[PDB]
Amino acid sequence: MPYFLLTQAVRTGNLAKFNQVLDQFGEKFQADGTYTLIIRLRHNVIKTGVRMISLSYSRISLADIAQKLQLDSPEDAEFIVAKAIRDGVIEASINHEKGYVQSKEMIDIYSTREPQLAFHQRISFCLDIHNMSVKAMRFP
Amino acid sequence: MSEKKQPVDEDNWDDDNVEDDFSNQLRAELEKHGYKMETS
Amino acid sequence: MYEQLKGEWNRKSPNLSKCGEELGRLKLVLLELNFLPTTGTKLTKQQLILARDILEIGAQWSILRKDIPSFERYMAQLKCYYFDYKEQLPESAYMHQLLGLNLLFLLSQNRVAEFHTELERLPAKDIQTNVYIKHPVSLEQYLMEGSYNKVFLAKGNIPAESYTFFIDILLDTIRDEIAGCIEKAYEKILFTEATRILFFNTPKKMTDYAKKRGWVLGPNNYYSFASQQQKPEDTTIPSTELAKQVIEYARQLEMIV
Amino acid sequence: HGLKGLNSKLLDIRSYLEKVATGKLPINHQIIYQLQDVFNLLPDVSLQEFVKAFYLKTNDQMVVV
Repeated sequence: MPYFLLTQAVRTGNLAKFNQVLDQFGEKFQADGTYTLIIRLRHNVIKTGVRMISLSYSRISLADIAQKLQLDSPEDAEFIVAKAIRDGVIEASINHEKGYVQSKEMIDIYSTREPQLAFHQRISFCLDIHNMSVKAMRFP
Repeated sequence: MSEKKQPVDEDNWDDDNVEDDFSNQLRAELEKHGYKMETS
Repeated sequence: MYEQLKGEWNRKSPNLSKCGEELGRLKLVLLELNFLPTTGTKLTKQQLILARDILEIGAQWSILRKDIPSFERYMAQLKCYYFDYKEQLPESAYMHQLLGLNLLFLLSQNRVAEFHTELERLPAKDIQTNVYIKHPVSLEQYLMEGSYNKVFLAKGNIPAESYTFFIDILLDTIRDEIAGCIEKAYEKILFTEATRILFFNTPKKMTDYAKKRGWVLGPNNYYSFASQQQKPEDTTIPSTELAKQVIEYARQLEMIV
Repeated sequence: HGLKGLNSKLLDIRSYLEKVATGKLPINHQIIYQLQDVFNLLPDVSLQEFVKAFYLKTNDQMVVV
């Protein structure tokens, strides 16, 4: 029930409501041993929004991603578009001719050797069960 | 480090894309589940 | 016994054989009773109360002379005496900004892993009071989202003495990855985007970027160079070793296990 | 037993080819260009589109295994 409210305010843009609940239910949060969320959760309040947009829009302007995030202005837009790539959020690149943020699509997972990399562990796993079976069988 | 540098100026756990996907028709499909094999 | 306690205490400390005499005082400190458990005779911690204070000013001597490997040597021995194994520790007032000196030493050197493992030990000390820790964690709450040179707009709030030696490293550790990110997909910008937004309309900051980095301002632009590759592939380099896996597959499957 | 046959035919053919190069053999318009046509085939295995023949077909046979 306190953990109930904690995750809904991430998706919504209201933070004073989040700071209300943290002030309301901090004693349960401090009983859980999760003191250090708030020093790094306000981080992810605007990171959840920018990944949701970058997953939505394939080629987004800087001049539009701000005003949707109640962020007032096309500079406060790419005040969230230079560590998220460094943190591993979005593939997208930015040209200083248009200021537009466009990402691409992954196709070569079956076209290039992704599957047989993953299979070699699982081939080796299934033969171990056959080896654990026969070695542990004939005790009568 | 590196200010992202700029010039210009309830409780719906993917049960929300379930529940905001869900608001005007089926409540007489909650025990309306069984009346259909003499006519139809 | 209390060798030159407050001789060159406040005004200056130009003396160089004082430090060996101060180390000569520190010869006595580790040789009175002990240091490692410091179990009995609580009065033998009372010079260790002042053995904290003489290394505090020894760290103030190291920040006077800009000695980074000593400043961690003092602070670790202090913190392990703030973690004396008999932790009774009567409260000295110079602890809370000394850790703030440690917390700003460590934040400016990309020790963000060392940051968030430091805060585990002081739950209400670091937040509810202690502006010398409240300011570097409000720095870090600024250092989450988009406030890293808004930090420089909040530069003029130092509660202690100047703190210049580690906001200069904070000047250093920001402006160089600034230069690293403009080498990346931020392709090219004119001189005035380096002026208003980096900061500081033109000092020898233009000498900073033209000499530490390239980016020579020619005709009205900072110019990027080639930062691409060729991407070759063979995919039959594995054809020697993928055959090694297939021979191994029929190896164990045929052997009498 | 296959590739042993491959190595056996190459040690024989260079023994013929070292003799006809220098000193003594008839250099005739037999094999020396009919064997030149053997070099003409020599598929260029690791090139542009053949990579998409091993990564679209070997991983088919990996799933069945």
